[PDB]
Amino acid sequence: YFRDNGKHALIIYDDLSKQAVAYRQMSLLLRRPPGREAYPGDVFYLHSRLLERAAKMNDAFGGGSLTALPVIETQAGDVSAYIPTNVISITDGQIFLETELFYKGIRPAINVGLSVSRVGSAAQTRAM
Amino acid sequence: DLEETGRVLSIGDGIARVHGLRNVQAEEMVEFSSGLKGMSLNLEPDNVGVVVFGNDKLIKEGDIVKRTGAIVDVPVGEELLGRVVDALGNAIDGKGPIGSKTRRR
Amino acid sequence: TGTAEMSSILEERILGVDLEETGRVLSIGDGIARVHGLRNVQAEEMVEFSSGLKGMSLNLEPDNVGVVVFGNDKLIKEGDIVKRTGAIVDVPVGEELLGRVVDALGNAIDGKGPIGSKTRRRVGLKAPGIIPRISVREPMQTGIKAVDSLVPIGRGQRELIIGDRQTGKTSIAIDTIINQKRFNDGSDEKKKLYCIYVAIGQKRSTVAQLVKRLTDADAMKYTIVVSATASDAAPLQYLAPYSGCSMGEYFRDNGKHALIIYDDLSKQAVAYRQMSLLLRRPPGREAYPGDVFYLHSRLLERAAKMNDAFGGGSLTALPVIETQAGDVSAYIPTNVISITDGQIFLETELFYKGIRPAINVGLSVSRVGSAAQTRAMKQVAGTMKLELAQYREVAAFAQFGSDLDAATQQLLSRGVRLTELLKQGQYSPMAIEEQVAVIYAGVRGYLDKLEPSKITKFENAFLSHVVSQHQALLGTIRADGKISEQSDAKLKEIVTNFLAGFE
Amino acid sequence: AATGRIVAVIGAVVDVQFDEGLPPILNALEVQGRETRLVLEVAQHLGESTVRTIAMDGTEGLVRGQKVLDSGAPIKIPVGPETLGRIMNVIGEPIDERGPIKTKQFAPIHAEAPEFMEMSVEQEILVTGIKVVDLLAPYAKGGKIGLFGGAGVGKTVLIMELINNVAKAHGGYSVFAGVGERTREGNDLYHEMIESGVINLKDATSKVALVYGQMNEPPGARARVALTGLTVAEYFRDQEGQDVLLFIDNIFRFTQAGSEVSALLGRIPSAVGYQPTLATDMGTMQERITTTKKGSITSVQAIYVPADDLTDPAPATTFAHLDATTVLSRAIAELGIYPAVDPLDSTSRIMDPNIVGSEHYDVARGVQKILQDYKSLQDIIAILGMDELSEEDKLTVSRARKIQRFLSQPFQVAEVFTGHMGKLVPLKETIKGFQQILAGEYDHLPEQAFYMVGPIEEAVAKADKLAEEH
Amino acid sequence: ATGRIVAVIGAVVDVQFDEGLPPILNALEVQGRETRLVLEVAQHLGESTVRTIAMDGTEGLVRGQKVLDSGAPIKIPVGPETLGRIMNVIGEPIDERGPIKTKQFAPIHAEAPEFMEMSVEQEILVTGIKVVDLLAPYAKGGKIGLFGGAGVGKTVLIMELINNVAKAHGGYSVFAGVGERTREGNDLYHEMIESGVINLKDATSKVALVYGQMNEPPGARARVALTGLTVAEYFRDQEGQDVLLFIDNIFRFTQAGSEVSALLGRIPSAVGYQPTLATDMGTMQERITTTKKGSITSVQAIYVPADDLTDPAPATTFAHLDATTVLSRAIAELGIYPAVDPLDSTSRIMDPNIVGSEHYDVARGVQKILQDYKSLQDIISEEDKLTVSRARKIQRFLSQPFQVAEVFTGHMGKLVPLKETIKGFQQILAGEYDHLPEQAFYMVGPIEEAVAKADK
Amino acid sequence: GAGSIREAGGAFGKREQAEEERYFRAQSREQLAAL
Amino acid sequence: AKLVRPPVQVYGIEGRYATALYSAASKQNKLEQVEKELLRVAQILKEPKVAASVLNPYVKRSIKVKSLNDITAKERFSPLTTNLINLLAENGRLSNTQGVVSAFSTMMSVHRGEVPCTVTSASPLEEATLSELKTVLKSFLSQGQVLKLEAKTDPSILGGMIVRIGEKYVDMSVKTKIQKLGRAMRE
Ligand SMILES: Nc1ncnc2c1ncn2[C@@H]1O[C@H](COP(=O)(O)OP(=O)(O)OP(=O)(O)O)[C@@H](O)[C@H]1O
Ligand SMILES: Nc1ncnc2c1ncn2[C@@H]1O[C@H](COP(=O)(O)OP(=O)(O)O)[C@@H](O)[C@H]1O
Ligand SMILES: [Mg+2]
Ligand SMILES: [Mg+2]
Repeated sequence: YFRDNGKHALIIYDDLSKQAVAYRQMSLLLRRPPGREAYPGDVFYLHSRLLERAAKMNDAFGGGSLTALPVIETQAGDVSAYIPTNVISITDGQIFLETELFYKGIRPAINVGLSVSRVGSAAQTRAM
Repeated sequence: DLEETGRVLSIGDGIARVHGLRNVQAEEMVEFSSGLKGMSLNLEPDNVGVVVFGNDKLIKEGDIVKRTGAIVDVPVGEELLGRVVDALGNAIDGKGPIGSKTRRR
Repeated sequence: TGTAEMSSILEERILGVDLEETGRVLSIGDGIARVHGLRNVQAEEMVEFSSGLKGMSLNLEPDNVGVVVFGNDKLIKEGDIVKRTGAIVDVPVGEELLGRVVDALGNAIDGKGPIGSKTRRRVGLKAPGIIPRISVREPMQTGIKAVDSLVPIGRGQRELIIGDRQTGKTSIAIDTIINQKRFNDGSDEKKKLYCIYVAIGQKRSTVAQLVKRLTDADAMKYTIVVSATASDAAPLQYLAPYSGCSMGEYFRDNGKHALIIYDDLSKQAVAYRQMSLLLRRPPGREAYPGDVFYLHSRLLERAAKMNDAFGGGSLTALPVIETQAGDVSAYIPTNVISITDGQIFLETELFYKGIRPAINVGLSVSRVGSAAQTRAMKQVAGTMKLELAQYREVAAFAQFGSDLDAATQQLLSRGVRLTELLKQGQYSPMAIEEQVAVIYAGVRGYLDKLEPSKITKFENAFLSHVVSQHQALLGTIRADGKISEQSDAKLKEIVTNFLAGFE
Repeated sequence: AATGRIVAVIGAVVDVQFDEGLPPILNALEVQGRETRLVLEVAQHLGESTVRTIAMDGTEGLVRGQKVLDSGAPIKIPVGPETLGRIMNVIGEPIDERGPIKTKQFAPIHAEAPEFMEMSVEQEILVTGIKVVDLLAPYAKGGKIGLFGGAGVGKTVLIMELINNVAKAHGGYSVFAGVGERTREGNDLYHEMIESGVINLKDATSKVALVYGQMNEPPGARARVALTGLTVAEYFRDQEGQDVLLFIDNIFRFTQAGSEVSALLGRIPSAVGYQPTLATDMGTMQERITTTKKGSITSVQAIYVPADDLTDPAPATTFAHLDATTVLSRAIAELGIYPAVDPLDSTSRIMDPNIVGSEHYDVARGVQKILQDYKSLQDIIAILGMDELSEEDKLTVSRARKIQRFLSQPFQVAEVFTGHMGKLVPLKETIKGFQQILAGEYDHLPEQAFYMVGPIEEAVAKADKLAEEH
Repeated sequence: ATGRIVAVIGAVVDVQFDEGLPPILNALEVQGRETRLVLEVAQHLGESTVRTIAMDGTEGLVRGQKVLDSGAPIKIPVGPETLGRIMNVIGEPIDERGPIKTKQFAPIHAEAPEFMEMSVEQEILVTGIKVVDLLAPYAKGGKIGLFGGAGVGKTVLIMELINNVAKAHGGYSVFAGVGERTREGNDLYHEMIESGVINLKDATSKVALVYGQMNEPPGARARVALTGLTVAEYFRDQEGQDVLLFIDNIFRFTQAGSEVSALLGRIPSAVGYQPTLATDMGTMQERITTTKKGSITSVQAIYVPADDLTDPAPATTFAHLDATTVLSRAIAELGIYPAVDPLDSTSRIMDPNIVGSEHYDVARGVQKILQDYKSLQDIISEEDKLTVSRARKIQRFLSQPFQVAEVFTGHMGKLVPLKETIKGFQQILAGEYDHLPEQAFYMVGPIEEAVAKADK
Repeated sequence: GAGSIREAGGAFGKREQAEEERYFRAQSREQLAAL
Repeated sequence: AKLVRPPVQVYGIEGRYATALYSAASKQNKLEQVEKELLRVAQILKEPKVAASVLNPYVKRSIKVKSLNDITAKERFSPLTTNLINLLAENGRLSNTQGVVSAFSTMMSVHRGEVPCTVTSASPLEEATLSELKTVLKSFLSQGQVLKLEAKTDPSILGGMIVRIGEKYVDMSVKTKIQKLGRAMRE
């Protein structure tokens, strides 16, 4: 609604792993056949048709925007799991948080080695 | 009389699907026509799944399954001391039968 | 409920056609046709669809037939008519196929006309038993020094070329095919080897490049190429290895010797797994069917050495297997390693360390062994194998070897020299006597004083030398099959004088 | 034509029952009663006069009993010169808001692959201007290339750099197919091409056709958009003889799309959740992307590697369908080296001394050997430290680090990321530079002078400036 | 009873009968075929239909083809006439030497001996091999895992065990080639012919061969072990012998059972093995035991998948193994034959209450001195050179010349009794021969031959 | 398995990278002053 | 060949066999004869002796097929229903027989134009009001339609009437109105 009216909005999905779990429950109870880790076959579509709706519009359409900050919880740091890799392949970058960095005093525990912003300096102020 | 007796529909995977035994209880001991025994595991609207205590080679499709009316039980007592029995309480040491007066589920 | 309980069939039965030799497609999907009727069809029988496509009856069920389609699904619709052919699948065989590129059914795909063969052979015949065979006794020469010396192959063996992607497996197969030109040109008829290359699930461009490479080396006049490429139906990629095996069994049955390369069996197993999963057969480990080992084992047991009462012919098999990150404990690698008589193992680290062919000699094995060698290659390769085993034992001490005793340093030096001796260039197989001369120079100690980076150069120059001015000793070693004492002295003199005059 | 009714709707799978005239498999069906166009592609004949179909768009609002019309053919897209400068979707509709694509001919997106007699054995190097690619794994004119990489290693940047270099050094109707990738990236590529004159909005002399099915599309659209782009390129190759470039980003999505409908098409899963038909689907799609005797198609495909596996069935099945595979490593991207090409994992079929020459082959093999030796020496460095190696080992490590830095190259399309300016290095310049670093002609220059430069002259100049300032 | 094929899916055949449904495990004969096709009943599916696994290929089978019920499980010829012959899983000869003219046929499916037929105390099976009898002895009616494959003289040890059990005990042998390579089966047949263990001219053959080839369907490979076990069961229960039964390989028996269970649609268990893995292994192995008439001792070649000893197939096989003989190449490349690794070979009856105190103490001393010698070799003192000398002499004296090699090497073969082995190693450990040279013990029988070789 | 210590990114790969970077930054400072 | 689909649809084994019989009878336009014959065979098999004999799995299939042939020929049945029962006995779906009949029946119920009508009320309605109700509900249908009305009573709606005509549905119960007032006051 804000994106289409020239206004700018920000949305946080906290978190998408639990949405994937709920969708898996609905699908397994609808007797749709399970896939990897019992998740339905179209869980990637589930998250991509959602995360594609975050967009910056041009002037002819108002100039509004919608930023999306999806959240994903990994098990024991396994970034290679099904839903984590899906959402990583979808989004425009990741902010990786670590438990070792957290307990070593680095708070917020952002892993600057892995954390990437595919937009980068294109969306910064000149001083910054 | 399909209330105390049934006919084996299928046998395999250690399970016998039996047709009949309308008055059989869940977890009841049944006796096959070949001398083997089984336990009624799944009471279903149209059959009884029976866990066979023995080899499926001895049970054929169409065999008669009588019901013993007793939930699976074994002989107990002092009379078992010194005896070697199998899982069903039958003596396998050749010293004759077990003279037990009490059974226990 | 039920495949043949469709309302059309039931309505026709309620109303009150030949269902013996003819059937109707109940359903079609993903290359599987459920066909009504066909009550006289046999298991694994060929059938004809109305559009001209062929199929094979794999599932004979109480009310339908599961037919795998040799083509595209779009040409088959519900209600199409299926006819029996009355025969199990069979291919054409004979010497008429030498020089041709055919598909999994023996149909020419090179435009050079129809295969004018007269004999046909069933693709699913059983292998020879215990008695028709004899022990594998005569060398199958690959022309590669590492193979011919350390992993020898005999006529009748089944040696697996296994390794990760892009390691040099097809190159080993093609060098082996090119090598046999010296025997097929000559007059000795018991050394002639006819080759069959079965390509399963490859690009058509790859097979075109391979056929061009074999034509440039003049190796096509004795080679059959069976190609079931990646765009072919899974039934055709499943059937191509057996077509090639029947084409080679024609030679094995007539006192001749054939070599067959299945490149590769991983893709055939994948095609068979697809066909089985779509037929709703119970999947196992990695979704593979329960009889995939049976598949590859009944394919590979057909390579045999026959005794003299059955013609004395042979069929040698070189199956190829692609592992994923060196995982030989995967399902299909495990099966094929269990079936074969040894494996030539190729590595990526060896490849990029300059060792080409990247044959890992520690992991490679031949169970036939020295029985598949000549007396000269025996003489030199026993010593070479012992020395390379010692070098592999002490190799971890390298990069520190300068601070170790003289025995360790000598083991390291001899090992580096022999390792540099086993390198080879692509599409250039050597004769067995030149390999013997090179290994003789290597193991007798005429390379220890030389620098490693020079060894290759020596091995090249020396070779040219001994090919020009010492053809008599080469002919003697080749005709006698062994290094006689006179030949040993002549080799010693040649190598010491060349090294004395070498730069 | 034939008219049927929708009898089932589960997700993106629609079962349609026909009374008369069951349509063959692969036909396109039009759902009647919809404001936008919904095409259903027939996949299976279920018996009972019913077919199962995959929807090319969303299935929301579909009703059981809704009427469906048989087209009588597979999905047919406009082909011809008039597709150049336009963006079309999986079913051939223009999505750039510039009116209908008026061509004289339509082509079905499902066609047979070229025969064996139609193949061409000619191999000729296609110089790209990228040092690592030109040297260690050169591309071929009319060959299939393939770019492997995980998420965020540089597949998109590398494919845009290749677009820039080759497709501007080319005059032969390039084609780009966006398969299941980001829409922001598609807009960015469209406006880059409009700005750089490759697409011409007025004065229609553009030289690239665009086909886009992105992440928000259902699995059917993402599974057939690669075939739509392939069909445009096939028309350009066959119906004109032209030499064509085809850039597919990302082709993994194609395979992925299939998986997302497999269980709904009634198919027992295979390994890693993939369809049983992964290999044959990939083969029927990939065997059409090829150079024949009729014309040339140089294909550059980006291939996503899930979780950096490379043993996953999709990349592992794609490997055998290529002629020069370039593998992007995350470990090299973490070293700051870009492009992140893995020198010990990328392979070309024309890396043959009888094709490229003995000097190029020897330099490439020496680079790979010194990098493998560096890998081996890193363990001894880890245990002992760098101050305990024989001076020749230290020389090997130094030259290997210099070769690693010099393999990196600044891209024109990366000026926003890097800051540096782009370089386009010729083939012989690359060979000479690496030959000299291998021979030892720069053991005095520091290793940081070779990082992010063009030819070796720039390395010497950067070393001079570093010495001056530092 | 006559039925007709109603379904053919691979190696699974559904056969429908109209009267007298055959029990499970019965063999049925498919009619109208050039070669004998035998199906084995696995399940009763209902509606008078049974499901069966084929023992041969099913190509060319037609729905409706007649099938005869044999009335019993697969029956194989059993008797002394099977010795020296080769038969397949269904008992027909595959060596082209004519029919096997025994008087009786036995079904390959039989229950294990009852509880009151078991032997209540374990005895040793003396093989005449010094390293085996001393350090890792075999038990009568036990199972022995034979580790090590090609290049360590596995076939020579097999043939020597056959010869030695035939001489010392008068008990014949059966060899079951489960999943056998046809090339290696021909090789084994001819090595047995040359070494006299098989005799094609008179009735002095010592071993009977049963080959289930590697290119046969998984049912044949799952039942060939039972065929061999049935031959051995005849030799035990009808002639009171101490039979040897070789199973090569046992992992292939497990693999064939897993493939058969997967073909029948059963849900795989852990690592993909049949859910009935333990009970299949048990029903096979429990028939290998000592009864009151005789015994069957089984030597079984063990293959370990991925070198994982906790894999379900070895872990299930190891629950039945009474001993282990490890053939090492580090011992063969050292010069010792047989190449048994004396520190890795184990035995369960290596217990003072079973083999006695003297045997146990001699074996423990030998093993301790060999471990000490390994430790000392690691660091290459006062008496440690003496330990090195005694241990090298022990290593040499573990060697032995075999009779089945006399033709190839000339050296006479030695069948050392148990007492002579025990006392020879006891004397070497005490120090009675610390003056005799090192090579006076290499390739000799009893210690008297060592002193007679030291004289020279 | 060549280069697997650094490839595992453990406590030994990090110290290997630190050693290489220390040594070669010292060598780069030594090579730049002499240029 | 093209198959004639019944006006309503039934699924499963029974629905499939009923669709088959409906097509095969509408081709020969013999729908009412087979309707009465299916009622006859249903009344025949429902009799306990036959329902026990021919529903027995441990007696051979061919014997029960022969007995069904006997019982269908002896009672003067058309060839359509005759080979329909023969097909049911051959496939082994005899247990589904009644189901098939039921399915067929409801098909004919909508082929005659009979729409179900439920009129739930808190009390037994008045007969003249019931006639007026039937009259006005006639107007909810097209031509060739007839209400099959079953005015079951539920006293928990407290008044009014809940009418369902096929799938059309009016909820005039007073309890619905009171719940709407409650939701309106609370929201
Ligand atoms: N002995 C050699 N010397 C030099 N180069 C070689 C040698 N052998 C192979 N190569 C090269 O290594 C590359 C890969 O070899 P090849 O394709 O034959 O093996 P492959 O395992 O079958 O590959 P793929 O994974 O595509 O099936 C080829 O370019 C080949 O030219
Ligand atoms: N050639 C390059 N030079 C500098 N940075 C790069 C280069 N390639 C990639 N990157 C960085 O890595 C990020 C990922 O870019 P991208 O091409 O989208 O990778 P991929 O498509 O494989 O996920 C980029 O945003 C950029 O920050
Ligand atoms: Mg290859
Ligand atoms: Mg990308």
